[PDB]
Amino acid sequence: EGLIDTAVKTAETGYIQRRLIKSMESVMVKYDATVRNSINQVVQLRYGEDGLAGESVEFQNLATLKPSNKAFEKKFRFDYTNERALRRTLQEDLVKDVLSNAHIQNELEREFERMREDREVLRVIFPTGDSKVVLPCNLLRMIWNAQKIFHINPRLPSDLHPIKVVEGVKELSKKLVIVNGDDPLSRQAQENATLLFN
Amino acid sequence: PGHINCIRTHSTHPDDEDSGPYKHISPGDTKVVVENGELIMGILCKKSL
Amino acid sequence: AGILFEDIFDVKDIDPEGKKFDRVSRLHCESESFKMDLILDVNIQIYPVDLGDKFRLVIASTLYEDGTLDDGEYNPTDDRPSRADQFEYVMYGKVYRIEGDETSTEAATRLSAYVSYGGLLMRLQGDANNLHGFEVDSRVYLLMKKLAF
Amino acid sequence: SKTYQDIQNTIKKAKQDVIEVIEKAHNNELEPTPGNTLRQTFENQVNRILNDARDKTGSSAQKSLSEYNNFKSMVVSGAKGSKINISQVIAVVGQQNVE
Amino acid sequence: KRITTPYMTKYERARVLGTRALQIAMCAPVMVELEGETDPLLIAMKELKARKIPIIIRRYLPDGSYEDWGVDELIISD
Amino acid sequence: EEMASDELKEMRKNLTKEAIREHQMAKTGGTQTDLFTCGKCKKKNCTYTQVTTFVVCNECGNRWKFC
Amino acid sequence: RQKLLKEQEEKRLREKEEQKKLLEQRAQYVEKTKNILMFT
Amino acid sequence: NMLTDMTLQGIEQISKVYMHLPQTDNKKKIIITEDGEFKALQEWILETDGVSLMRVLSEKDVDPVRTTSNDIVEIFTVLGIEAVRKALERELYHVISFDGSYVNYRHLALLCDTMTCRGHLMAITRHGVNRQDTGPLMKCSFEETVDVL
Amino acid sequence: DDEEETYRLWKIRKTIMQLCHDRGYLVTQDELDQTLEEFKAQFGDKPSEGRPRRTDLTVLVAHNDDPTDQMFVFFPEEPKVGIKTIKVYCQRMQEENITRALIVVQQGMTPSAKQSLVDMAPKYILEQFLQQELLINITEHELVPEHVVMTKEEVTELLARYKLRENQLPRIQAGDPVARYFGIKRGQVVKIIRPSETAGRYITYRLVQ
Repeated sequence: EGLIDTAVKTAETGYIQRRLIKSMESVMVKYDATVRNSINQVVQLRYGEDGLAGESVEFQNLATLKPSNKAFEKKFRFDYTNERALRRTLQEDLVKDVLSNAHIQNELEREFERMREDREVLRVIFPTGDSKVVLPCNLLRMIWNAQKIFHINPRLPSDLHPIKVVEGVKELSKKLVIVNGDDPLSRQAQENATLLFN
Repeated sequence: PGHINCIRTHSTHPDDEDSGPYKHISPGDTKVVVENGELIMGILCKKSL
Repeated sequence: AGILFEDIFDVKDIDPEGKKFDRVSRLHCESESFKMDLILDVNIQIYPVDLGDKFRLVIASTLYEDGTLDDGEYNPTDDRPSRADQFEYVMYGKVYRIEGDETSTEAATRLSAYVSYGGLLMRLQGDANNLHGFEVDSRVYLLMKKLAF
Repeated sequence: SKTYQDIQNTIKKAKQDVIEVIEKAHNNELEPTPGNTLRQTFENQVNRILNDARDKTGSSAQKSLSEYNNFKSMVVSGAKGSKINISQVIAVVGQQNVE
Repeated sequence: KRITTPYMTKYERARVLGTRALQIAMCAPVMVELEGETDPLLIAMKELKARKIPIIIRRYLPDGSYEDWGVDELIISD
Repeated sequence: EEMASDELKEMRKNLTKEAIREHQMAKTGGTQTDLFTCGKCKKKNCTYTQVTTFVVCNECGNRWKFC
Repeated sequence: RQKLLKEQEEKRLREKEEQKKLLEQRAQYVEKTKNILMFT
Repeated sequence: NMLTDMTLQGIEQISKVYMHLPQTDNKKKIIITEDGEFKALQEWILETDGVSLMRVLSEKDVDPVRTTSNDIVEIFTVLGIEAVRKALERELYHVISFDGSYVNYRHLALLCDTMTCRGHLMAITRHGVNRQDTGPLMKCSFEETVDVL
Repeated sequence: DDEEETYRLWKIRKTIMQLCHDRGYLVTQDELDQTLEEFKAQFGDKPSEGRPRRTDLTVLVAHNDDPTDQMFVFFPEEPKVGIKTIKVYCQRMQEENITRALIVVQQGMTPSAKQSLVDMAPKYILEQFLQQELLINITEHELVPEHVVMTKEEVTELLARYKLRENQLPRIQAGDPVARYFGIKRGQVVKIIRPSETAGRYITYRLVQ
């Protein structure tokens, strides 16, 4: 049987494999960054709906998708009220900022609301609770590289101010541009194309 | 090369090892850990190479 | 100085999991003045030990008795005063984890410093004050030596 | 030899179990599995018994192999072969299917 | 108002390097110091790193418009 | 059916119950175990089969393998 | 708390909008049932 | 004819209907709990050896949201070209991943997009890709060589 | 069975309401959400000759964005309507400026009836569904993403941002089930918002042709 199927798999499968290529030979990614064909009919507006080359993406996990509505809160919320807890992670000056500055506190709350909305989004994108996703940057390995390059020692209290995280990520979301433009249609499609990575 | 970081489980890694103790000090030297481009732990196999 | 930790120890089990390797055995050992715990892999082929073997274990930051930091390269050809000269089994390794019972509010009471000696693992576990000399990703030397008692 | 004795005992039990399933079918005592014909029920029962036999024997074989065994070392590296090859070489080649 | 990616794609990099190396092999004046090499592809690669390749890249958009991009303006990737 | 003899009612009930039992799909066999924790639902109700260990969670239907 | 109250009463206005659109739609259905009649 | 042809029950194409309780999680029902957990439910699902998708979806107590046809042509007539894109993508992914292998989604999305780009199911055949208005020198490269020329 | 017919007609009516409101033909929520119970109560569970009878099951209804844009929805008395039969309705339509008429034909039109339909259509755009197709809202299906009909103003902006001729967009054929659901016509463009596993969301456009 294996010797027969070896021979048989040869003939058909290659036919399967020419027809595909002839159907798709000229489909390519234009400088518009859209995926068109010979006659220039637009097949995809962005390559793969995201505009990213297939090599550079990896297997990551969506942290917010799985967890319960309570383990999500105690993990993505950054309570500012536990002064004792803050002085553990944050230095003695950052805590008094976080402990006192109403703008800091409300900005952190706004961030948590944004994560909560992203969570509901993810749960409409990935029902069945499938945390495993394919995305360009390996964030957890970049973080781990950061811990190993600057010698973090995750046991001393850190000097990274929370809102420097918030605003740094906000500003980073600006530089990961897939659909270039300031037009509402282009800001919308940039927001969509970089929605899961964001 | 460089400072790679990755974690892998050697093919024989017993699945009940990450639950009990010895989680980070594996009896059978499964659990490949590379840190700063340094093989700290674990046997390498197809799962890691 | 660079002496990070020292205690009397004794071996209280070897390979409780069964002998996973032929030249390497898990030692499960207890300290005596601090009653910390140790899980150490020794090259049981060139340095055999048995249950109830008592030993000094001096985990040190550097071999040199003047405490000058080594560069971490193997050189031989060296006169300098070296702690190794008064031990029997010396290993060199990378502290790769420091777990502990940290809570969200108040610090760990106990730490488990994990060290990899080129792949031979050690976990030293006990009250944190004896482990304050350990920080993750730091070079250390094992310098153990059996007490004839 | 203890491993071979275990393998042979397992196969003997599996052969006896298949004989008993045949007896159950011959006497019309074998109630069909839902959806299956009685023949499909019988064939599923026998295939399950014999797959379980081949698997149990393959495991008992693998469980016998020392860390020195050079099939084990090529398998657990993933370099060549697989646990089913160790099984077929040591324990039992198993059911030969066509189509 | 150039809207294309500001990065030199790997196709533009392959073609630019081969074309410039051809021009060098035809005794074109080099735009970079030769520390003593003679392969036209090695020179073309050095010029690429120096961003001194005297070539602009006309990227056609699917509407049939085009954009011209120097080889010092866009960000060379590798 | 409601006017039938008690014997004929019980016969019809038995035939209906047997027809339902015959049309029930066989539950896929395997060794039930609590050794495996499901990565999706975190429950321990799993079934395994060795051929490589294939594992199925009986609660969420998640499937995975060990080599 | 005051912001919550004003949001609540805004939601009540948004309900009233649908209520009055329904009253509109029934208002034209009274005219149009006549049309259905003369048609049917 | 009445014996063979007169339908007492069912619908003419549904030659037989199985009845399974799903064991995987991919034909299970998934329901976000009140607490946010996912909690895959195990609900009875039917299957068939024939297809009559629109009539089946119409049935009471059939789920019209989830019921699907394993037949890209049927789904085209009932659910239209974009549902065809999704269905075809899922069937193709099913055949590819069934053996445990994995292919990036870009290549599946791209194939299913080319096959659905013109609003009908564009077969990947002379009958399908030469109907496309690509231009004669491209169609002769494939099939019907001189006929297209 | 008047009972099963009652269920069918209710299900159709609800689906029709959803179709309308997705077109933006205004439906009250209490009509759009109708359960079978208020259906039965209103129509008396007697389709053939009671109050659910198909021509009195009609509605005369208006678009939400233009209350003068009005559709007279007819379940025909004739399961297979004819020219005469559609024509008389158009006769009584003609008394009013109303034009649209979604026809919920059971068997579909006689092809002659279909011709009379398309003849009067450009003045009174009567349009046909087979009630079978209305037992289910296909846009409810998990495979059917969110279609949205673009306005001509924003179709032009779409073609202008990408610098893209309407000839180069993907196509959807006007007979497509969802195209018919939305009632779109040739040269119109539908926005389609898909969940995407690589991007999270993908908006694609299909021109009706």
